[PDB]
Amino acid sequence: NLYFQHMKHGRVFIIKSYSEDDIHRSIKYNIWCSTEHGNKRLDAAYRSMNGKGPVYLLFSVNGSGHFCGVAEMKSAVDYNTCAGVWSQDKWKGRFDVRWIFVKDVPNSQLRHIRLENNENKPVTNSRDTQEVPLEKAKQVLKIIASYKH
Ligand SMILES: CNc1ncnc2c1ncn2C1CC1
Ligand SMILES: [Cl-]
Ligand SMILES: [Cl-]
Repeated sequence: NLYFQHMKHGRVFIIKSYSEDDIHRSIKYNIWCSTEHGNKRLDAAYRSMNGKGPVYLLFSVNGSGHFCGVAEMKSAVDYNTCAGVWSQDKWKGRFDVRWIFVKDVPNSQLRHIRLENNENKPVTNSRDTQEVPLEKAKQVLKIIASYKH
């Protein structure tokens, strides 16, 4: 499997959700919204990528012990949208996503991948919109895709 070799235009972020309901809504309607500073990071990455490669999102519910799937950013952030569509009313705005994997991957499968841009911490100890260096992101995606147990 060498699909990901020679991929240079791609950026990958961790998405954390306190709410399982928000995960289910995102899957159903292919939309997401982050914090203000999270939206700004994702919007900048999406817009500067300019359709040259994907912005992937690695989703995990806080405290759950596993990742729950992978989606791709499919639009810029619209900051002025209906309020209160998520579990909490904190989030302002909306962007499109396309879910790629919906599958539980235990943190045990991924905790040995460490992020040089986050103090060598395990990728499983990231906060919302932590960016993942491309070479580590490829390793995470291969583990998520190949997981079956
Ligand atoms: C609809 N978006 C969201 N829903 C629930 N929690 C969120 C979130 N975006 C960031 N967080 C927290 C850091 C976990
Ligand atoms: Cl809306
Ligand atoms: Cl977080």
